[PDB]
Amino acid sequence: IVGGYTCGANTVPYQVSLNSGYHFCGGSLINSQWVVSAAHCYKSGIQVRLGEDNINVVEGNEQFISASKSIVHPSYNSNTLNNDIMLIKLKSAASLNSRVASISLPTSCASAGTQCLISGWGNTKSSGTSYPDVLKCLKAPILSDSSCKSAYPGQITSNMFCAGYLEGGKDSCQGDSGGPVVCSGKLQGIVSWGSGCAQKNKPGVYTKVCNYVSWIKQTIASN
Ligand SMILES: [Ca+2]
Repeated sequence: IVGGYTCGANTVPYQVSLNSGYHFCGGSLINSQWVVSAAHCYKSGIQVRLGEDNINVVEGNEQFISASKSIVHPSYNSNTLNNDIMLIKLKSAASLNSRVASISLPTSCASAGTQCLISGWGNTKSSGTSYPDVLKCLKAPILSDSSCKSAYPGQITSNMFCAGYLEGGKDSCQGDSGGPVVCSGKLQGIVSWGSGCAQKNKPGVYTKVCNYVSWIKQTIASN
């Protein structure tokens, strides 16, 4: 997260870290046994880390659970990142509390102008690299579809939306991928891609979770 603020330990209880020896992506706990992330985050040997603030320090509220199954969306295209969404089942159900909580899926697609919260452990710089240990948070509006397609000619699909600021300075970034975009208490997006980070006229592009609710629900019900 570039240009954000420190969230506070466990203030974002649905945020998760995907770990394969090291943090490489974020995710969202949507029930006690399932996590949503970005398909381009796929790899084998994932351990899901719930309850994290400093991902380099055991602080007391962590739950470390291995994945038993990863399900990339059937129509994921790694060239275009269309349908950048993946489901992860935990080997064991998490223990849900104040600090480890699921986030609800949407009944409705959120509209442009809605303010949302983005979070993750990604790069905090637009030029160069400095990765934080504690969770970073960004409030940002969904941008209209027209602005989004204007900034990214020929690249936005019905399954993506832009959020952020055309002026630059505030954005998600590398290492935030897979993480949550929450609007009015609902998971509306997944950190997916962008042209650099926090550049002007290059806002962040997010998977549009409101299109995948039925796939998520019938996938969870059969696995
Ligand atoms: Ca920790």
